Amino acid sequence: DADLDKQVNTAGAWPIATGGYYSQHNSPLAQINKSNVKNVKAAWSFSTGVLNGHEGAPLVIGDMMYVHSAFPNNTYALNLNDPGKIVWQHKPKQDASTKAVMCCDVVDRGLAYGAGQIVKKQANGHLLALDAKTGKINWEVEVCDPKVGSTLTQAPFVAKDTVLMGCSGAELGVRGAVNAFDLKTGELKWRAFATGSDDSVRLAKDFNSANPHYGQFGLGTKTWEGDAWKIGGGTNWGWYAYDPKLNLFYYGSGNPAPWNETMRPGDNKWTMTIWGRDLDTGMAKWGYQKTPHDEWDFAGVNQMVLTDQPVNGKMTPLLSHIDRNGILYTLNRENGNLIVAEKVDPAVNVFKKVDLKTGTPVRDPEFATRMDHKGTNICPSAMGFHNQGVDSYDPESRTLYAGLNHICMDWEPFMLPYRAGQFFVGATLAMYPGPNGPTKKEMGQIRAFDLTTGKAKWTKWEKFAAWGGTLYTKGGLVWYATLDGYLKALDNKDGKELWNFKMPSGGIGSPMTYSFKGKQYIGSMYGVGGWPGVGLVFDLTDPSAGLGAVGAFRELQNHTQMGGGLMVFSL
Amino acid sequence: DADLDKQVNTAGAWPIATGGYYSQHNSPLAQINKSNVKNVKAAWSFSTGVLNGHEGAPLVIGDMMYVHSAFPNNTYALNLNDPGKIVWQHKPKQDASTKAVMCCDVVDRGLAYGAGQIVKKQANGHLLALDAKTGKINWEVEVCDPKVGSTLTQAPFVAKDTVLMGCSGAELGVRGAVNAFDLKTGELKWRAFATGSDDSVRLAKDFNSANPHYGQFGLGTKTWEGDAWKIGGGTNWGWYAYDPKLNLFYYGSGNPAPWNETMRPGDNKWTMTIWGRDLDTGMAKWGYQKTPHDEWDFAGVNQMVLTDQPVNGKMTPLLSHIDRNGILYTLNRENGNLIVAEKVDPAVNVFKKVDLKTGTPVRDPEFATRMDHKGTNICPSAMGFHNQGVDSYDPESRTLYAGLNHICMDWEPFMLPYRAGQFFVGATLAMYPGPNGPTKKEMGQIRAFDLTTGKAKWTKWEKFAAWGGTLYTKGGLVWYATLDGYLKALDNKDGKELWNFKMPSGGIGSPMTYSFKGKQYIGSMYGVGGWPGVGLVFDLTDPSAGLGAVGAFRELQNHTQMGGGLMVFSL
Amino acid sequence: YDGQNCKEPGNCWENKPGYPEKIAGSKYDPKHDPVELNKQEESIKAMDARNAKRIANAKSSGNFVFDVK
Amino acid sequence: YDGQNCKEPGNCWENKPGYPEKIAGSKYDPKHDPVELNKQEESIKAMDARNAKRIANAKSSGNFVFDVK
Ligand SMILES: O=C(O)c1cc(C(=O)O)c2c(n1)C(=O)C(=O)c1cc(C(=O)O)[nH]c1-2
Ligand SMILES: O=C(O)c1cc(C(=O)O)c2c(n1)C(=O)C(=O)c1cc(C(=O)O)[nH]c1-2
Ligand SMILES: [Ca+2]
Ligand SMILES: [Ca+2]
Repeated sequence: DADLDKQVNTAGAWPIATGGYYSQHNSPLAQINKSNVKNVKAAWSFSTGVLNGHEGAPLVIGDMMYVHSAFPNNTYALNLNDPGKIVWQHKPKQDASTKAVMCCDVVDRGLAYGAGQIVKKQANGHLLALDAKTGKINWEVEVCDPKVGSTLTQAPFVAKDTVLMGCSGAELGVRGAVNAFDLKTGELKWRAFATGSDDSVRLAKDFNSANPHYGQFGLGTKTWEGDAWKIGGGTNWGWYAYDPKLNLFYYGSGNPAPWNETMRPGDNKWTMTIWGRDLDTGMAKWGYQKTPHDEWDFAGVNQMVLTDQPVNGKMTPLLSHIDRNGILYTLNRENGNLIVAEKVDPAVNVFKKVDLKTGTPVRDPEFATRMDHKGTNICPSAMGFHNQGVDSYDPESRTLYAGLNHICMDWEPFMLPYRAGQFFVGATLAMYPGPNGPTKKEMGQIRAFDLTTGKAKWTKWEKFAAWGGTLYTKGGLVWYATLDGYLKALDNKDGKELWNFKMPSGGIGSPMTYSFKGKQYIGSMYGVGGWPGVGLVFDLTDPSAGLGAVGAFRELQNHTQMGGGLMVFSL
Repeated sequence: DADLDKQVNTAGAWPIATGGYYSQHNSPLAQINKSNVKNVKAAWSFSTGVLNGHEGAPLVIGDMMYVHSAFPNNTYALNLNDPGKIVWQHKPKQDASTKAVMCCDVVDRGLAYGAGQIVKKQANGHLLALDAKTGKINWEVEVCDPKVGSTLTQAPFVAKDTVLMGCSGAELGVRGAVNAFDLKTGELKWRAFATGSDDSVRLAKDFNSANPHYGQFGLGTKTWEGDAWKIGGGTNWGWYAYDPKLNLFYYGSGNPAPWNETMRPGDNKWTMTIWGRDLDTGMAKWGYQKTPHDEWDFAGVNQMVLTDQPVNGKMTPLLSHIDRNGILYTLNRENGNLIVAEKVDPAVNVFKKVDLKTGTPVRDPEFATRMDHKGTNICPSAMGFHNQGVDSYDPESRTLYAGLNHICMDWEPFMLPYRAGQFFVGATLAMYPGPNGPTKKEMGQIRAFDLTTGKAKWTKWEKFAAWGGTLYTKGGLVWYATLDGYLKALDNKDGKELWNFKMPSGGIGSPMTYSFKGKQYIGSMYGVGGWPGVGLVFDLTDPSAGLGAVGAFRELQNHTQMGGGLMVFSL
Repeated sequence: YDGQNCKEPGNCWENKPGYPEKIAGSKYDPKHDPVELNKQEESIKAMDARNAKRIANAKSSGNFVFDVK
Repeated sequence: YDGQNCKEPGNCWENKPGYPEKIAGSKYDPKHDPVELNKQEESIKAMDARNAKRIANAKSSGNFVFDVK
């Protein structure tokens, strides 16, 4: 709304989790730069009093900061003039059983803001709007039902008078949908499902008119056998982007359910799809399915980054996105035209390549998955070569700094029944480091990319996956947190590490920045968890446990322990 | 043993929780001083992955640091060359029911060290010796039985080839005793009970020969009616001190049980007693009962500080101690002679004064407790004007910097039966700030004292109780953590605050210091809890809950939330 | 199955060698229970009704109450 | 009762005005059960025996085992 716009246009404020409507996750604040970053020190810190993974990052509205925890999803409001005083706090009362249907740790990716309200959700499915100054609950509505395996983890997204919110639960057969609510009253405006009838999916009359070969009408059911689409997944629990001029919001729908591909023949549209939908009606102008008939859990929910750059010398309105499947996509955000589809790392082998003309992955049967067969050395693994991390874009050098994962896998599915409220995975995996790390053990990378060509500029390897993402600040710095507990700052020119601080626990969110009384501050959550930390968090030791993540990250607990809080830095 | 002595004599090492055998909790490290403390910044941090109160402080042996958490009592070994790597760790498996019989949060006051081993206990009563380099368990024995309400929280104390360990549980009628174990094998050498026959209490033939009026033989039973001494409390869960030349160790025995004074007529010896015992035989050379027939839960377990100072011109081997009852005591540590017994604050009203000749408190009936009567405005409260905090002593100016509490109370007892494993308190309380705070709302003080006169030099007030204690370093600085989350440094000359840092959560331990590569570091645990934080930690709102502490500390949760970790600072 | 043989635009799925074109009646038949399949829709219907009541009650009363009935 | 009137050295307790010299038989009689009072001693006896076994086995075997039988 107008109020959110006011904050977005306030220098040093941070009212949106992804850094702005285009989700470039960057900042013009340049007080901290390459020459003085070595002098950055901790300013203050704040514990949430909660353990488990602490994803996302705090919001800063005016002189107030809002911090959020993992389940039970607590909110803490602080006035920057005195970080020692909790102005107001909201501590939800939720059934412990809520945690039992959360696939990948009891994480929360953050708060949103609009119309003078902090927009927050709870894992148990509630969405609330609280007065930003007093914490008073203006409205509280139900969005997801944990009894059928549906929960809330992603950050809400505010645009105009609308709050976009999507449920999680594809691992439990939840049929995905982006739900839209009135920012002032919490009333349901509409919801656009990821599978089913065109009416339920909300497709515009000219859906994909610019690219009919992507598929248009009737595919939400025709690319499934029978009613399998009813428990077909496609949940969107990642991030959104919005272009005010086009009045289009963008996001990616998740993986189809179950993981057992043999149980769901068909392209399974419209799961794993990049969308361009009208904000007012939710009607899709265009939709591109990145991974037809998923066989690897490449949940297509990753960040959408909108930029305006010259493509072969021609200024073009773009949307860029690095999918779990290891492909960096750049499309024209107005019509959905496919411009770039390149592998973020040569290890990607599920596809020989993505054909720009047919618009689909040229699949390599050797790395497919199927019943009564154990696929081996498949890259990327289900954790993807990119997950929930929020990356940053430098508008000057026109570079995206991507936090990647370098993890591959073995995979064999198996038959299982669907029972609402119970998990519906159907596959056993083994995950391990990809083949290209310097010592073949590295599972993380910070890799800079030109989004118009998909070509890398440089790479910095990390022992563990770069799960949280990166933040770019005009001083020429790439900030990011590591699973082993460090907040780091790199020279955006070559990836050279210029500064670091050992936080209490690994970070799984992306850094944010803001200004207060003439000083630039960098904030990062800490508290390891999420999918990578399930072994440590839930005391698991079986290598195949945690959907196969336990074995891959068995060494993480030798570098970090759980935590929950925020650390702020400045000069 | 000899190995411990080697570490004690190693500049920059910190092998003893209280700073050394005399427990002066100070350091000759002077790199950080009054002129440059303003430049101190966070060096690194480490989360324990546990919540609840984090008492004590880490140990530093050579280039290794050992960190400990609250229940389940985890141990983490880090080499200072790389704090990001956990060299070895020990994470105990204990029954969750253990927490149910712990009176005052599931806290742990620290590790000990001896014969190349980290000596650690667990709340469930186990005491272990782990190789300091590999973490291998050399021995593990049972010291306390939670089934009868006995648990372990205090730090073990190593002297020569002996490990001193005392069980907690007076609130559950546990009969206190200092248990002595062989440092190499864990074999029980002997145990000295706080009540009962002289044989069980272990009194030397010349016990109190220098002060027969203190009482001598047969009082362990004669000052009780019948067998009430069997469940008479007297647990020692505080700190110890040791004089190698005299081969005497010192400590204070706790409060008698139950809290209902009417249920246990008599002086209740030897609870609330300052002891001077031979280390090898455990036989008491002297014993001074500070609070005969306790009526306020003034558990006499506070820190014992050994110093050598001139008393009115004559050099004397001293022992100083600030009891829960609000009295600062200084005795001759060789023979037990009472030299000083002054109120640490004029608000103390349970006693008109302590008579130096009779050696007993001159009780004021107006502020006593008794059945069928509600005592009001009693100072100190059960939390005392001093609790488990470890204070520091500056050998140059000869000053003790005490972390005090300024809290008083209302109290009324009630009849109740004794059942092993069940609480045995028998009193309802209301606690609130003392009458002398600047705005009459302050509950904490850092007050400097001359131990030879008991007179104060200066006072710095704090909103909340100074629970953790203080550390004194040669640069002229008094370091301490606050319940609201700050680590602070004061000018030791006047108490002026020179530096502070907002840690993630309140601190309830005392700061420690060490040197690495010639650089001085200050370390402080963080994670609020203990008695003051029971309301926040256990979601209590009833003002009378938490033994009356909930009401008094109702505002704490508006300044801090739970946490668990360590923060290290340096220039 | 390389994804490049489409029966219709946007419908390029093919059964892998040795696997059926249709799984119903095959050894890979999921045999889903329609009752279970419809549970999400049923839940959403009831949930939407509860929210509508909350919205209506807040509008008419001027105060928002989650537990309104 | 100001604590200054001692019947013997180190034994200065006095009943407060209006309270009994002895609580046995009074309205403040705790009526503690003898067996219940001895539970701590019984526990320590058993515990000491378990530790003795661990210590003895460690000395003869050369390896420390907490659970020996
Ligand atoms: O299908 C779904 O609805 C769903 C939900 C979530 C979530 O909301 O945490 C994750 C995923 N899938 C899973 O694909 C995944 O890789 C993942 C990682 C994490 C995390 O926060 O570390 N959550 C999720
Ligand atoms: O009687 C006992 O054995 C006993 C044990 C403990 C403990 O070990 O935590 C406390 C106390 N009493 C109680 O008197 C007290 O003031 C207290 C405070 C705390 C703390 O850590 O904050 N523990 C204890
Ligand atoms: Ca998924
Ligand atoms: Ca006590």
